[PDB]
Formats: sequence, C-alpha cells, structure tokens
Amino acid sequence: DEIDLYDDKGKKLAAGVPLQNISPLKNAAIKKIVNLTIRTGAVDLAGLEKKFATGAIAGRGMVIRGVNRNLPIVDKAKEIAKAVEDMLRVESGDDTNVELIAGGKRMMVQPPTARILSDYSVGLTASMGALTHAIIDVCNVSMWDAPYVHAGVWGMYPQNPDPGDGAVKMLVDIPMKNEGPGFTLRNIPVNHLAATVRKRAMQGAGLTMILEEAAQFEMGNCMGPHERGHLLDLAYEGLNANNLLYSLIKDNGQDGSLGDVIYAAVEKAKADGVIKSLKKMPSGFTVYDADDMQLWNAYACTAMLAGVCVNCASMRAGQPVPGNIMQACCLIERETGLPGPDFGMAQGASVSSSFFSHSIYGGGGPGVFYGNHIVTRHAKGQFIPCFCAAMCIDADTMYFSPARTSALYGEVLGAIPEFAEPMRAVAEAAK
Amino acid sequence: DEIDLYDDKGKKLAAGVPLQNISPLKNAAIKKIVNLTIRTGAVDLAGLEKKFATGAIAGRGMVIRGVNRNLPIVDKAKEIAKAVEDMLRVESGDDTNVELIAGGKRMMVQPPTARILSDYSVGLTASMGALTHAIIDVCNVSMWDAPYVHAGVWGMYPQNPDPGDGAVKMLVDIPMKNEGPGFTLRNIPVNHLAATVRKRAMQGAGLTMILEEAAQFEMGNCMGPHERGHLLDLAYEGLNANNLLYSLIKDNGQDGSLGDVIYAAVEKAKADGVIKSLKKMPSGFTVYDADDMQLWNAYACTAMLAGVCVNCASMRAGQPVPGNIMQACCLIERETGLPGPDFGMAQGASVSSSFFSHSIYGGGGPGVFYGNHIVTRHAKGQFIPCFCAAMCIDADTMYFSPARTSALYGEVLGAIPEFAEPMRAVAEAAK
Amino acid sequence: PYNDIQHNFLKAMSDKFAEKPESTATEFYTYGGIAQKGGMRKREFIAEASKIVDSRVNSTPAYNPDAGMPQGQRYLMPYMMNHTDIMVNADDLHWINNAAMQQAWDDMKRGIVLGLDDAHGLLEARLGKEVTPDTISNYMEVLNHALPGGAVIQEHMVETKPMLVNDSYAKIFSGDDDLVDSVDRRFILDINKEFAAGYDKPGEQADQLKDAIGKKIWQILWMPTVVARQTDGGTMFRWVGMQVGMTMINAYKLCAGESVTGEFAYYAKHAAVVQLSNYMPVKRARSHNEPGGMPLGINADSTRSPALFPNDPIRAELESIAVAAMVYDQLWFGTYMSGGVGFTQYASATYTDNILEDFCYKGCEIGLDYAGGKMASIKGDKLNMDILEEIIRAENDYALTQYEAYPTVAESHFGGSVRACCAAAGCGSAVACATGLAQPALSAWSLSMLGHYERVGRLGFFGYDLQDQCTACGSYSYQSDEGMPFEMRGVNYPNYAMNVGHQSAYAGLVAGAHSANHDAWVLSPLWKVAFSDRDLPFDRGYVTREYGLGANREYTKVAGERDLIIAGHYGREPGAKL
Amino acid sequence: PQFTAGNSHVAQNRRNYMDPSYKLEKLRDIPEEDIVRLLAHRAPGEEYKSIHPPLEEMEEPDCAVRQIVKPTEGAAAGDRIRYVQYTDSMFFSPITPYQRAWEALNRYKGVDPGVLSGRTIIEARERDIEKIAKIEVDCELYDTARTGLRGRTVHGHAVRLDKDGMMFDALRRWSRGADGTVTYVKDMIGGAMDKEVTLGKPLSDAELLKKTTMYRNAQGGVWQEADDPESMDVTAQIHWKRSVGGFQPWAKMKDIKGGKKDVGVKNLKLFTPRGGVE
Ligand SMILES: C[C@@H](OP(=O)(O)O)[C@H](NC(=O)CCCCCCS)C(=O)O
Ligand SMILES: C[C@@H](OP(=O)(O)O)[C@H](NC(=O)CCCCCCS)C(=O)O
Ligand SMILES: O=S(=O)(O)CCS
Ligand SMILES: [Cl-]
Repeated sequence: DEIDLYDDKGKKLAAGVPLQNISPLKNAAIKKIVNLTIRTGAVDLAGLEKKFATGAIAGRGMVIRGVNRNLPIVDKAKEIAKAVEDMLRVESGDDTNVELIAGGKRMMVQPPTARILSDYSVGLTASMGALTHAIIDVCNVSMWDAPYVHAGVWGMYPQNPDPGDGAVKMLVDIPMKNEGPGFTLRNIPVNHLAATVRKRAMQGAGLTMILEEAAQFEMGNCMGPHERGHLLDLAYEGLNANNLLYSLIKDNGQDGSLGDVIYAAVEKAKADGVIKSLKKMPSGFTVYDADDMQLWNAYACTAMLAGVCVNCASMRAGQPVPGNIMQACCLIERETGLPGPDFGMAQGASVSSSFFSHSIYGGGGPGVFYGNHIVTRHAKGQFIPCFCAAMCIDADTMYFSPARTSALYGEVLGAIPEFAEPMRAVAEAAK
Repeated sequence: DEIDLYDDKGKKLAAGVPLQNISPLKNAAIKKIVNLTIRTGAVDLAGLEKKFATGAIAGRGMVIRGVNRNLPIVDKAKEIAKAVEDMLRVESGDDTNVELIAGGKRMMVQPPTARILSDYSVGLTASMGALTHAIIDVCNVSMWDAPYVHAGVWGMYPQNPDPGDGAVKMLVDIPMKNEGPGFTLRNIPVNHLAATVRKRAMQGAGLTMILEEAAQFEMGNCMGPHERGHLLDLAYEGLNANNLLYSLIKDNGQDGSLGDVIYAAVEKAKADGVIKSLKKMPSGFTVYDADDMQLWNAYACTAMLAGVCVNCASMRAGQPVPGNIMQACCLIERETGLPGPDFGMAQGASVSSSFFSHSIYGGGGPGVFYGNHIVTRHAKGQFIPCFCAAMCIDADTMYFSPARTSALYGEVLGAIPEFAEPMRAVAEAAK
Repeated sequence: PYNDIQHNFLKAMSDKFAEKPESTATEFYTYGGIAQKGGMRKREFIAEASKIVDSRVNSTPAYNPDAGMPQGQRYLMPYMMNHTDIMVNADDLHWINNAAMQQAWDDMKRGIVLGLDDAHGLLEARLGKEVTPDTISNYMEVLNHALPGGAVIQEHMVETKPMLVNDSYAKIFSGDDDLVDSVDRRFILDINKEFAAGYDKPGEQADQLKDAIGKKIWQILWMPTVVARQTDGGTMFRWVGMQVGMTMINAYKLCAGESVTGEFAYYAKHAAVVQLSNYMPVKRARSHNEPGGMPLGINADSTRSPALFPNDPIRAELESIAVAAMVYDQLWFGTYMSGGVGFTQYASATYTDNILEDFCYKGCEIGLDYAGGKMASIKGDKLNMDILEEIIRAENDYALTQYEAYPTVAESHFGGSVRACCAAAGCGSAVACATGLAQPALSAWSLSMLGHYERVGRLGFFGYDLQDQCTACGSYSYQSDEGMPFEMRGVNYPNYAMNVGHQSAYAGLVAGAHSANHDAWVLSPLWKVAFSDRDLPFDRGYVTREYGLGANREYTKVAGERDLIIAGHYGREPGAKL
Repeated sequence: PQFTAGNSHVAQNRRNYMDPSYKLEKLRDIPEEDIVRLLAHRAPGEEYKSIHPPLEEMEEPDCAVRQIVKPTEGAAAGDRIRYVQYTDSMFFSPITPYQRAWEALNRYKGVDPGVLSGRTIIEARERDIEKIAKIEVDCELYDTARTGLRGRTVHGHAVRLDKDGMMFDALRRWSRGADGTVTYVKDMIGGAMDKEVTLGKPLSDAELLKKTTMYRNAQGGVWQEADDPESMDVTAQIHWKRSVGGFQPWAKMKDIKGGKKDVGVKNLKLFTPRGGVE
C-alpha cells in the first residue's frame, strides 16, 4: 500500500509513501510527538506564588489559616528554573529542557527521556519533585514550612490519588485514571489539544488522530492484519492521504451540506474503484461491496471528518459534531448498503456523545471529551479527532471552551513545532 | 563517593566504582532489568487449552456451559509461537523474543521495546492481542467462536478492569492497580521475585532492591541531594558494597543472634568512622552522631538485611522477617541514639507487616507483600528486599510459598541471566 | 398477541384502559389532574409535604407539583406485574417507595462465597491438625455466632443486637454427598434438595452442579443488611475474612494471633474468596460487590426460575429481567450513576403488563418453529446468518406490529426506548430458544434495533443506541475491550456502561439461551447454589410477585430496620395519637 | 444519490424528503413574526443578541478550514444558538424523527439536529433556526394534528389520539376550532403569547397514509416485510457486514462460515396478520 501525503492547503508533502512509514511504531515524528506528550509540563508560577501567600494550598474551596508564607518564586524565577533544570538533568547535553515564559510568570518543564524507566508518569513526578525542592532551596524555606510547599506543588496527593490540584500541568493524566492498559495517550482533553494547536482544525484532528492511533497500538488492537485498517484510517482521515480530506471540504465549503460531503465521498469511492455493485434491488437501489473493506473504512472515516468540518465551520461552532458524525455514518450506510466508520462503533459513540452533550446526565460540550472518556472511547481511533476539529472551529460559542479551560496549554505548549505542525512533522519523517 | 562491588560469595567484583555508576538512571544492567521486567510474559498453554475445553474461560468459580471447544493449542504450540513472534516483531533483528518450554506446555513472550511507546503495560496487551489472534488463525476458529478465545486469553477484561484471570502472566500489574505515579516497578509480589531468582536470598534481595530504587526515582523521591542516599542504600544493602553485607552474615551465621548482627554493624560503623561520639550521658551511655547521615543510613539498612538473613536462615523460615526488621531498627537506635533505617519509615513498615502477618485483618505471610502493597510501601526502598530474602530462605514452611503461588515465574523467568544474577550484571555494567 | 393470556398482554391492557386493547382513541384533560384514581399517591404526597415544611426551621418548601410539573392531563395508568394478577400504582414501583426492591438488591450485595478446602489444607500443612465432619460442624456453629457480630475470644467485647442482624448467617454446600451427610444438617445448603429439577430425570440439575463443583466445600456467608446500608459492598469480603478468622482461631484451638492466622487472612480475603463483582475504573469509582462490576450471568444465576420451572426458559428470562431492570436501571443507572426521579418506568416496562412477556414467548415459539420444533438444535454446522436473519426479521415484525396494532400497548410503553428494548429482547429470545447459545443473541439484538429504526423512523432516547450501533461489531470481536462472551458482560463493558433499557433484557437473553440449552446455570455454579438459599428474605423464585407485594405495602420481609432502638423519626413529632 | 433503499411509496417519501432537488409541498404560510412568537427565544422586533462579535470585525485563527468554509449568516453575525423542536405522532406523522435528521443534514448548512422517540431538536444560529422553523412548519412535514411544536413536556407521540385525531399535549399548547382548524394558544414551551397563532386544518387519513415516512402494520399503513422486503433486505446486509467487520475488518462475507448466501433470505415467514389485530 502507498499514499501521497498532503498539507492543510491541498499542497502535496510526499509521494509514494509506503503505508508502514506513517506507523506510530516506526515514524520518528510520531514517536517524538508521543515522547513530548508525556514529558512536557506547564507551570503557572504566578498562581503558585499566590497559592502560598493565601494558604489556598489544597483542593477546591479549601483554605488553611495561619500558613500563609510569602515565597518570591516569580521574583527568583530564574534561580528556580535553573535549580529544576539541574535536578532534571541526568547527563550534559541530554534532552532536559526548562524555559521561562511571560517574564517568568510561567514555566515549561521537560524532564529528560532517560528518567522514564518504566512509568510515563515520571514526566509529572520528576517535575513535581524537582519543583518543590527547587522552591525550598532557592527561597530558603525552613523545615517547619516544607510541608506547605509540598501541598502547593502536589495538591491533595497522596490523600487524593489525583495530584490535579498541584502546580505541574500535563496533557496526560496519572495512570490510575486511565480506563485500561494502553489508554495513556487517550487521557487528554479535546480542549487541551485544541488549545495546543492554537485552534487550527486540521492540525488538531491530525495531532489527535496520531495520539489515538498510537494508543490503539498500545491497547493491543493492531496485531496481525488488524494493523492495516488502522494505518489506512490514520493516513487518510488523519494525514489527508491523497488529498481526499481537504478535497471534500474545499469542494463543499461554500454552500455544501453534510450530506453533500457524504455523497461526494461515495462518488469518489466508486470512481476510485474502492466500492462496486454487489446487487441491484427491485427499486433500482444498488447494494455495493468492497474488495478491500479496510480501504473503504478509511474512505468512510475521511468522509466523516470532512462532513464534520464543513457543517461545524458553517456554524462556526463545535456542538454539532456528535450529531454530525451520527448522520455521516447513518447516511453513508443508507447510500451504499455498506457498513459505516469503524463498523458501527463510530456511530455508537456519536449517539452517546450526542446524548451527553445535550442532557442533564454528564459529559458537556465536545471540548470536555477525550479518547479515554467512557462516552467517546468506543471507536477505534477515528472518532475523537473530529471533536478536536470541532473545538478548533468553535468561535467561542461554548462556555467551557479551550480559552476558558486550557489557556495554559495554548501559551506553553503552543510553540512546540511538532505540536504546531504535526502533519508536516510526520510527512518529513516518512520520507 | 566510591564503593567496591562484591558477589554473593564475598569475592570482589569491581574496585573503586563511582557511586553514580550503579544508578538506575545510568547503569545499563539496571536498565535492561527494568526492560525485561515490563516486557516479559509467561503463558501456560496447557492450562489455556484446558480452559477452552472445559468452558472455564472466565473468573473464579465460573464455567460457561455449551461453549466448550477443542482447540489443539498445545499440539500446535509451534505454529502459535511463531505466529505470535511474527506479530510482536516490529523490525527484523529487533529484540522480539518468543520461546516454548516444557514440551510446548508453557511459553515465554517478550514484545520488542519498540512497541512500548508510552505505556509499559503494552508488555501485557501486545502479548494478549497477539496470543488471541494467533489462536484464532492457527486453530481456524470461526467468527461465531472468536469471543471464547478472547475470554480465555484476556480473562474477565474489560468487564473486570483486571485481566488477571487471563493467560499472560507478568511480574508487574495493570496501571490502575499501582498505588501512585511511579509505582509500576513496586507492584511485584515478593513470592514472584523469590521464585524468579530460584530461592537464592542475596540475588532475591538485590533484584528486588534494584527494582525498588528504580521505583523511588520514578516516584520522584530522588531529586536533588535526596538522590545520594538512595544510591548509597542500593550499593550497600542491595549490592554488598565493600562486602559489608556479606561479612555481617558470614561472621554471625553460626550462632549469632539478630542482636549480634546489629552490634557487629555498629562497631563496623565506628571503625569506618561513619559515626562518632556526640555526648556522654550521666550513665556512661554515649550518644553518637554522623557527619554523613546518608552514609550512616546506608549502613543501618545493610545491618537490617543482614539481621534478617541471619535469623530467618536460622529458623529456615520466612515468617520472622517483619519482627526482625522491627528490632533491627529499634535496637540500633537504642544503641546509638541515632535514627534507624529510612529514619523510622522502615520500622514503621515492620510494625504494619508484623501485624498483617500474624492477625485476622489482612496481608498474609511475607511472600504476599510487595513494594506497592499498602502495608509495606512506606520505607523508601530498603524494606521489601528483606522480604524477598526471607522467602528465598523459607524452607517451604509457609502455605503461600513461592512453590505454591509462583511456579510459572520460577520456571519461565528463572533462566533469564539478568534475573538469575542481577548483582553480577550490575557490576559488569558499572565497569 | 401471544395465544395464551397467561403470557400475553391482553388482560393487562383490558384492566388498565376503559377502551379496547386495539382502540386508537381515548380522552384527555378530563381526569381532574391528580383527582383521578392514578393520582392517589400524589395527593398523599401533597398532604405529607405540608408536615415536612412545618418541621423546618425556615420553612424551606418541599414537594410541590405547582413548582414543577403537575401530573395527570392524561390517564395515569396502573401496571400489572408480569405473570401475576397483581395491579400496582405507578408511584409504588419507584425503588424508594418499594421495600421489596430494596431487599432484593441488599440480599445480593451482602453475599460472599468462600471455599473451605484451602483452610483445611493450611491446617494440615502447618499444624498437622485433623479436620473431620465433626470439627467442621463445630466450626460452623461458632461461625454462626461470630458472623453477625458475636465474640469468640476476648473478654469485655461489645456485641450486636441479634434482631438488628438476624438476616446474617453462614451455610456450606459441596459436591461431596458423603461429607454433606456427615455434617450437622443445620449448616447445610443442600444441592440435591434445591436442585431436584431435571429434564429427562430427577436431580439432573444437581448432577450438573455437583460435577462442576466436585468434592469441594464452599461457604455462602450473608452479612447483615444494615451493614450493606450503613457502608458499601466493599465491606463484604472483608467481614467474611474477619469472622472466619476468629472462628478458625476458636474451632481449631490456635493461638489467637500467630503466623498461621496471617495466612488464614490471605486465604479468606484473596486465595479462596468468590465475590459478586470487582471494583470499577475510577471515573465511576465503586467498591466491590456493587452492580457496576456484576456480570449479567451472575444476575441470572441469582434467580431460581430454572430450578423451579426447568422447562420454561422464558419464565427464566423474565424473572432474570425483573431483577436486572431494578438492579441495573432503577438502582445502578437511576441512582448510583444519576439520581432524582430516576428510571422507574424504563425498568418497569420490562416487568409489567405482560408486554415483554408476550414478545418473548412469541419469540421462543418462532425460534422453535425455525429450529424444526427442536429446541437448541441450531448449533455448529446448522448455525448461519441466513436462518438467524429469518428468525430475527420474523419476530421483530411480530413485536413491532403489536405496538402499532394494539395502541394501548404503545401508550403503556410510551417511550421508544422501552419499545426497542422489548422488541429486541423478543428477537433475542427467538434466537436463544433456537440455538441454546448466548452469543448469537447479540446478532438478533443488533438486527432488531437497526430494523426498528428502519421500520418506525425512530428508536429510543437521545443516547439509547450507543451499544446498539456497537452490537454487530462487538458481536464476535476479539479485540482488547471490544469483545467478550455475552454471559461475562456487564455495565463495565465499555459501550454498556451508560444506558438504561438494555441490561434488563440482556440478563434475560443470557438466561434463556442456557435454560433452552438445559443448563443449570449461566456463569457461576457457586452463585447459582448460594442464591437458592430459602432463608434469604427476598424470594428469588417469584421476583415480580415480590415487587407487587412491596408496591402495595404488603411486604413483610424487609431487613435492617432500626425501629427497635429509636424513640422517634426525623421530622415526625413524638407523642400519642388522638 | 440513492439516499435509501426500499420499493414502496413510504421509501420514496423518505428519498424525497432527503432530496434537496425535491421541493417540499407548502400547506401553510406562517408569518415570520408568528414563528418568532412560537419559538419564544425573543420578542418579534427585538434585536438579535450576540455571543461574540461579527466574524468580519474579528481576527479568526489561521485555520485552513475556516478559510474554505463560508459561515452562515447567523454565524457571521455572531448570533446565539437557539433551537426548534417537533414531536411526531406514531399515527402516521408525515415525517419521522430519524428522517428529520436525514432531511436537515442533506438540505441545510450549519445545523445541529438530534433524534429521539418523542422529540427531534434542531439547533442553529438564531436567525438560521428561525428560517428553518418557518420552512418546516409551513411545509408538508408538519401536520397540525399529528405533529407538534414542543420544546418541553413532549409526552404524546405514542399515546392514543383524541376524538378529533389530535395528539395528546399535556401543556395544551393548541386549541381546535369547530371546523378542525388548529391554533397555538401558547408558545412552544407552554408560555403565554401576546396573540394566538393559527396553524390550520389537519390532513385527512388518506393524505397521511400517502405522505408518511413510517412503515406501520396497522390502520392501513405499509407492512414492511410483506410490502417492502427490500427495506430489511438492505438493512440486514448492513448489519451482517458490520458483524463480519468487527471480527476481522479485512474479511469478505464469502470467507465466513455460515455467511449469508445472498442479500435477503429465502424463508422469511410472518406471524401476524395484516393490520396486526387478531
Ligand atoms: C458519563 C459520565 O459522566 P461525566 O461525563 O463523567 O460527568 C458518567 N455518567 C453516567 O454515564 C450516567 C449514567 C446514568 C444516567 C443516564 C441514563 S441513560 C459518570 O458520572 O461517571
Ligand atoms: C491490608 C489490606 O488487606 P489485604 O492485604 O488487601 O488483604 C487492607 N486491610 C485494611 O488495611 C484493614 C484495616 C482495618 C482492620 C485493622 C484495623 S487496626 C484491605 O483490606 O484493603
Ligand atoms: O436526553 S434524552 O431526552 O434523550 C432522554 C433522557 S431520559
Ligand atoms: Cl472447618
């Protein structure tokens, strides 16, 4: 199998790319994106400083009277940043990195790959361990006061298994909150991803599908012949293989409806020989079959994402995506008599997410979902990239937007070249 | 800081080794060990074939009637093994490895490191996913019957988060059952470690402590100056640095009491200038202090493993270890006016584990504990190695012994050179 | 409808509505709201609210239809419990208003199974202590004093009041007939007596169980209901551990606290224990023995229908369904995972009015028709998509026609979600009866739901068909979290983890395949036996009858009340009545 | 496009309602201001609120997709997102919930439709949704007896009809005149309006049978399996292809043990009479 890779403007990036070259297991760009995703922390030092000064060093709605200390962490930001960097370093010239941001109000921390022996959550712990000792040493905190520093940095942990109230913010979560073995890279909010690609839809879809598919491998879903179907989905839906994705959007973006995209995709599938007549029914309706079912699935998934982009961008809003994915799947099946994206699983997740974005029971708008979420985890990688796309496209119509929930990620992770331009990163490495 | 590394027979292995050379972050042997620990699965093919034949494909006390199938997995052990290998392999020549054992009744599986993108439990899932497709393919399982094969290999998962009823057995557990970020390498039952080194106490203690300290780093307990103390505890207690551990056991092995070992170690501490007089009290009792407190701790921690070995080897029983550690800690404090191993944390874990090995409330014999266990997790690395030694030393006096709980591990992992001889592997690396 | 009124919906429809069952028209707006018969509870509720408000320091208001949605512009209908003649008020099916439903789940939650053989093995190995039927008998006597909260070793112990914990005791069962004969019969749950049911001869069910169980000895221990209510399901295996621990010490003259005691702890809490369910991923964090981890097959095995009515696979379905609707939908989805008014009718639709009953008996009939009148014959080489599709389409047309042709039935099942649940259950039953196999029931489930959407132009609620669209794919999948045998699924199987109107039916399908297959259990021989225990408060053999008694406040079997130790109730003033 | 399978007039109704080239018949002409009254998100004459500045006076993210997809007029203006919602009687409503979403996402740009048994909601930018509401209330997809505008308290789609053929409404949003004419006397959530809004007379039973998208084996509707085997033939096919794919995505039907011999089946037998009543 071979594909050409294209960018978000319909311009070709690489040709005659063997399908294996974009595999999460082999592509150096993907491997790098994964590595950065588990290593990179963001810290709001100004907010942390304020935590210590007010005694707001615990969880939501908590305040401890009498333990207010004034620790000039923003003032001494440069010393803190260097202490941390030196602690994180295992050997000179290694991939350890620490950068101050916004006049030292904020900080990026990247422990070196070598500190991760078995547990990806070292990216969090090394930083948290380094930061709290850094503060204590640099600001000359006494024994008596040391525990307040622990609380400021580690939050309610270990009393709460979740150190989420602490200072170091990752894209990923602690291992316990993962819904299964191999779900690590799925536990990343859509709003964080949307913020990270700075609200550019195709980059968001691409980045999100790169992470989803890598997770799919890690979950054990890509063994033997099962692999091919995932790599095709990734290439076509995620990486705009042979310009199918961009083409569908461009051709229908002016006055096209969701259905228009779907039908244009069926017609392209036919033209390309992906699907062909199996049987003509009494009404004249033709049921189609596909010699290469996995390839059809790739075409369908691309149709799905393109349909989402067209409709959501028309509304300049994110909320439509679940109902968009549903009718994308349903309609493509009714048009052809073939099975929809991920053999019904995508439609399934579109039903639950439709429900849990319009009801009292849970969920929220699309930006609070993610691959690990019980509501949206069901499809085998093709589903959540549509959500990120939708929340990039959203013109802040929603209350829980990336601007509200994820500013920190936009600011700190936004300038990471592999995050900003994931498709070009992959295409380069696949050459 | 420098140490000489001695073997389990008191012979010097390497001279003037720089303290950093035995760091889990740096030593290539410790690194390979961690690698082998998360990658290596054992599969009882015989027992698996029986599951499918009896319909006992679920959890304890469960049998599904009418789904019995005769799948000749052991007869086709060859085909299956190769099918799994070919699925696990990422690139030709890589570190993928699959072996048959006991006439094809048991099987060792090691996915290549390259499949582990972020999540260590790929060691489990890659093998599980490969094993279940391999069986379906080689044994020509029809669509209708495929779910039975999933049950047999994956256990109750996903309904049960724990796939422990499944067919692939690792030393480590699933991420959800880790008691925190960084705890991966701690979730390894003492009995499994004891079987793995085939009941040779010192290799059991060393292997266990290599893994424990690897974990301490990953928990974030080894940042800044804290790092030094952990490397010292590893070198002395774990690696018999300067032959201190051995000489302690050797000198008291004939008719020494636990107490004799404690004092032997104390006098050695003075002689080495580790501790020295601080103040003579009115009774004549002298309070000691230590210029290098971290070095003292490393000494007390070796005395602790020494005492345990001497008293347990005397009874040839595993059960005394908790109470041994307790009094090792207590008596060394009462003798010096200095703080005990891990500054009281080890005595702490000795109290809980005493309790929870002689009462109705939980735990069991020392063999059922492990670093991650709530009862024994408290010491920062020094404690659990004593338990592995004790259960190596046990003359099968306990009902829940490695012979009973862990034969699969002893059989399959026992042949791995780095497990069989971790101290030698580490020293050759530190050259 | 089905030909036999004992299983069809015609008596229920006739007795619910003034018009004929096939009537297409009725009358609205003339019932006076809750003035009508079916408003009786709501009028009761209004009278009570006033007292509640009077008792509050700032007169914070409570129940008030005028502050919400007043009820009864349409007929407020009663319901008939499935396969009974018991009518009930709708309001009386809410779990909060129904003590029988509460007891049914408390009974399940407070149960733990624990092997004894390993403990004997440990006694032998480390102490060389003799175990005989006599010492086992003494052990069980001590255990039955200890388990509810009685002291066996220490002086100056406080103890529990027996009438507060009178539902707690322990029995043993075993495949070893000679051991059972030798033990004091007061402590025995007797398999030959509870499973004399057979198909071609007496005791075949017992035979199946004793062969599966073998010469092992198992304990079923029930904890006090009040313990389930004060705490959670995670207490249960731990409580067994503690009291079995104390019993061992006494009955075998050990040190009260030596190394052997430690190993007994691990034996009891880990090595030989069999729980109702395991914990949950932390988003929906829950202790052990809660509904979230309980497989469908265990739900089914907890009913007695197959031992009481061995030739009636659909009664087995419908009794398992009644337990499952209440447990998974009313309590688990409707409370544990949400709360409020909740999901009473999403559940009760599957156990009232003989509507699901009607579909499933018709389903079995159709499936048998296609199986040439030989139940469970469609297996192996006879099992294919053609015959399945024929069966499913036939029964789906049957069931969906009922709602359309007899509009009282649709009016009772007013939400599409329960119509879908029930039509699909009917299709599944048809396949269960033809095949004697659970997995293909999933193929019927998928096609029924897809056929439903296609026929009617609608299905269920906003997120009803998540698992339904996943069903075909998950059918025979073997991927990590995507596949697993039907019997072993439950509400932690990912696409099952959020929605009402499925788990009820599934519990039925899993039971039907197995009863049709002449199997004495679905998933667990151990739980099958344990739940046969006739000293349990709630009657696991007549589920819908129990629900009916709870509804009409005639139920006499609730446990764990505290009337014996209080002088009054919150919000209710003491003093004699005038 | 094919749109959907099916050989009956009900299947053709489906295909037409989905077909943007097909012009839906208009039964009534509700003035825009009366539409605004019914929706009750704003008062007629009241200016559209904004949730953000018009896109033109704003710098959007440098997004290729925003670049090539034109916003609707509602989106460009930064309108609120509001909604319209319908309840469709099981007694031969002209259109059914699922077919509404098919219709909406084929015919309209920039919409968020949701399908349930007793309600179908469409969300869009306020001015956009006002336009969609008028089109859908005016045309043959709305019958004044078997369809209802309802943003809450939707109960009734599956409830028997009244003497006059009206679907139950617990909020009594409609009133019926002697001549059959239906007037809305409350807004779509049961709130008071400044004036009543006349919708018109209901279609006759024969017309409803002619216009409906539902298969219904009662009261003279289409019996799906007896009158249109193609319908389930193709739906089943989709079902089995999803089944095969979940097991092994690359697998063809012919490679499956006991796989379908063909689309359709040879031996389907029915177990109800036409009209179902026995
Ligand atoms: C989705 C999830 O909610 P969150 O997205 O985490 O708020 C989940 N709710 C449940 O799935 C609701 C199930 C019961 C109510 C719906 C009945 S159909 C839960 O609370 O864990
Ligand atoms: C140790 C552990 O037991 P296990 O080792 O898992 O059997 C744990 N028990 C509790 O810590 C017992 C605490 C209460 C009884 C003793 C009070 S001093 C538990 O059941 O989770
Ligand atoms: O949100 S829905 O309206 O679909 C139903 C929940 S009861
Ligand atoms: Cl006994």
